[PDB]
Amino acid sequence: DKITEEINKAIDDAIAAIEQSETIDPMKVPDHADKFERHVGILDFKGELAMRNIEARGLKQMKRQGDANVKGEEGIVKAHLLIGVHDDIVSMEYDLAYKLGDLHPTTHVISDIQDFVVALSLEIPDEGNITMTSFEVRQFANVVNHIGGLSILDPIFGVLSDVLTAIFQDTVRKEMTKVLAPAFKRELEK
Amino acid sequence: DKITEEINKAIDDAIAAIEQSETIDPMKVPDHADKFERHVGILDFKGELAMRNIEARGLKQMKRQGDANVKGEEGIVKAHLLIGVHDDIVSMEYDLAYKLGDLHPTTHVISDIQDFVVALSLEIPDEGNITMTSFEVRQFANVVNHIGGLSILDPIFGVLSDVLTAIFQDTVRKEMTKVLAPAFKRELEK
Repeated sequence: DKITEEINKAIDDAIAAIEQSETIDPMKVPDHADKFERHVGILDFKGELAMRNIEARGLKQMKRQGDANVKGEEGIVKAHLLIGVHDDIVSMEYDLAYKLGDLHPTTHVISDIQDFVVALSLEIPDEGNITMTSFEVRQFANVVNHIGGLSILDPIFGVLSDVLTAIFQDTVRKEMTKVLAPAFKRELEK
Repeated sequence: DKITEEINKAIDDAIAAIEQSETIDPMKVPDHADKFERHVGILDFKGELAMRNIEARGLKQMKRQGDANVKGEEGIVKAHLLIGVHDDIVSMEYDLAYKLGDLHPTTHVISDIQDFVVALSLEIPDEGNITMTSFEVRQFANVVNHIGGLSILDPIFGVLSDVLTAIFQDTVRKEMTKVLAPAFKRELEK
């Protein structure tokens, strides 16, 4: 209970420190190119896309999703925690170029990452270096792709949207993990 | 986008209708007993437990996590939705009897289900009747078990907590889906 309290405090303080530094909102994400192919009822959509100027906004709203899950295990405390965003979606903004045959338009897009959650684990020996032991951005359960000037009924939208989501689940999630993990680790492990 | 706003609104209306239902909050969960075995190390824990008077609270705070994820595919509008709880946890209370050796205490516990979320899918033909084509209570990302009278440092805590968490992931999730899924289906399908 006192231990739960102080772990909660370590986490909140680390969150505050990270939010304070800026660095994290907006967060830059490296460009990413990908190739797509889908057959959709007598129609074929095969081509290529490029995302540039990708920025994640909203992590300034990060907050603990509740008490730490804590168990004393043989003279070492083990804690597991959720940090999500609170007062927003996490918003991804970027320029999109794609190619389909002779068409190669560009537009801008906002992608909504719903229920962004970081799961992290800690360890505390009776003395006494708090060690962060795992850090992961959970799988995005729902991503909404607002592709500038593209109607959602346009058969190509569904193709582009599904590809962008897969890219977010794979490429972008792992990049966000690579940025967030050392930041929390330096704050916690002090 | 109007189609999205329409789908959002149907979801918002169904949530409101379901939130007033009763049997939703508090929701009863059938009694459950489990014979468990956990290996921690050197020590080894075989035993049994029984949960009774299980009640889930907080579902009256259900709310969409953002826009419906919407796209047209082959003349069908397809929508994917995330519904969580806003300004609350989902909290489970219950009586707990457990047995380890002829240790056989009884107590009461509060379990915190963090980031409780339901994901659902809809299809909307212009033909055409709206069907809910999927519904899932997502894996709980973190559960905090507050077991009356029992210290987080007590070696028996970690064991019961882990067993209770597995029961939540399996039995409790299934039981909540049993209540929620046909309630949403009924609302959304007329």
